[PDB]
Amino acid sequence: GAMNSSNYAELFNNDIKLFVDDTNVYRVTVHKTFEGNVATKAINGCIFTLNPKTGHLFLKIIHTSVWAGQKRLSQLAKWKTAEEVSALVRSLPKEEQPKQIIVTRKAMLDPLEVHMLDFPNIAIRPTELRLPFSAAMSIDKLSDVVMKATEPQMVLFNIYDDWLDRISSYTAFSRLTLLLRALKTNEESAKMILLSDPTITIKSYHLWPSFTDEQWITIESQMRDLILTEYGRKYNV
Amino acid sequence: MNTVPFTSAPIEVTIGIDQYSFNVKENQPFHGIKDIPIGHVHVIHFQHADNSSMRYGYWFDCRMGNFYIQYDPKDGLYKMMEERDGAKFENIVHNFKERQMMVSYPKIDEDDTWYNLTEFVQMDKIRKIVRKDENQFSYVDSSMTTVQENELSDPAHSLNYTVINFKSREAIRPGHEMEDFLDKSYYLNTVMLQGIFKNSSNYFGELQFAFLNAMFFGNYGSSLQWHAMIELICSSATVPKHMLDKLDEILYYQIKTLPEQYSDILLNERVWNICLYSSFQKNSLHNTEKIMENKYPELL
Ligand SMILES: CNC(=O)c1ccc(OC)cc1
Repeated sequence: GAMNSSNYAELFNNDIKLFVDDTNVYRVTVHKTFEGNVATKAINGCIFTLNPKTGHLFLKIIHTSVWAGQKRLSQLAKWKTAEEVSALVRSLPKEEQPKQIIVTRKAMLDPLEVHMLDFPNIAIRPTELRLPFSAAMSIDKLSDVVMKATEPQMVLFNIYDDWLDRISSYTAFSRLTLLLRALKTNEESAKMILLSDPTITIKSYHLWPSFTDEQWITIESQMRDLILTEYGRKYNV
Repeated sequence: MNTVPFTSAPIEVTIGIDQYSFNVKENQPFHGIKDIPIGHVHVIHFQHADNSSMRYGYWFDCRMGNFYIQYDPKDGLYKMMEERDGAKFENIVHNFKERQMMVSYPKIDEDDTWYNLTEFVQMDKIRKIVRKDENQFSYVDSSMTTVQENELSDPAHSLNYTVINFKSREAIRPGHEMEDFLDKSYYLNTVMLQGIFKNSSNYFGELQFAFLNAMFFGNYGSSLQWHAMIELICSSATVPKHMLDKLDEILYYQIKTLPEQYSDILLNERVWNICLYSSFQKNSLHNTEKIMENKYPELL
């Protein structure tokens, strides 16, 4: 069924699973028209499909041309997501296909279920977790590749960089969600924390800086303070 | 007019004939039902006074043979039977009429209710849904499950309704996943009407038959089938104009006939609100929408 605080560790067992987040598939900027009306201009988007055990991130870039001449784009966006996830599964060898796909928003359940009718044995599941995957666009290297795309394109990343050499996927996922939660709550301050120290750099083949174990503890603390902070500024506590 | 004689009435029972019903007391001198209109299917149904568990009954067509009811004290129910000896049957019926031991099918002559509820119900088709080929009549009861229900357990005793499943490969063409799921016209018109049923009359036949089994026996799987068949039409952008008009009439008489007190368990809130207020055909069921809003405004 649904994924929540009680069955949280199933994410890190050895059954292949993918999270799918569609919150950055259809993106627009709202602006005024010369006649003083309002219109949208779409910009490039992405499907965020993540294996939480391995860190493998299948970033499918949604180029604005896919919306051209289409109606009801927020609804099409869910079906286009489901179409691309299904295409990805079909493209993978059988032993790499997921056993479960967990969607971060319940509106994706029916579109994905319909596009995956050919895989009756893949469980399509919702979650009650409020995961911060919408902030994936705050990771500079991911935002850059999406905005520069001139055509539909799939790009593969490992969102954990080399962390799994030193920590478990449970701890790596916990770090990732804390980073993304901070970037979603105060992007400016979050990025300030991550880059305040010019001596720590981001390797060309990584997304995040090359923190030592001890420096990650400092960073993780600073991110928690930020989230508590913004929580006070928001609610006046 | 035709007659369904009863050997006797040894147990107190509420007897139904189509939309009519009457109480018979244990060992009362009741010997059947006369003046049954020829030309329609009919259903004769039973609910024991002592165990309202199991409503059960028999669909039959008097044109297809001479049928009678006889209580079976071993199996504990009123059983329909065919009498092949035609002269024996006439002689039996005539004695019971002369002695006036029969209730008269009480049709008011203005009243087209039964015709309007059964216009498309074919008796040979019913034998297809309720498989028991040695009899010309068909037994149904409250607890019988449908072939689809058994997929999700005795197959001999199942209701073989047409399987409708909106998230099935049958309902969804590869490459039209969104189109076919949001507009079920392909599934209605090509898969079901052109492929399985052959024509709308056949489609209406199962739909009407599903309702009557839901209403008379409280058969839950029949009610699911009735709502599925409604929803497939209402969720289709492209439906022949003649089918929508007839659907409106069909549903109007079904809603009109339903017991007011049974609306809570026979009517699916989601399906009806969707059908009347959100679907492609939300504006095409004027008669049904008007009777639903005036009779069951709660559900909406
Ligand atoms: C099942 N296919 C059909 O054509 C059908 C037609 C009439 C009918 O009446 C009960 C039932 C089914």
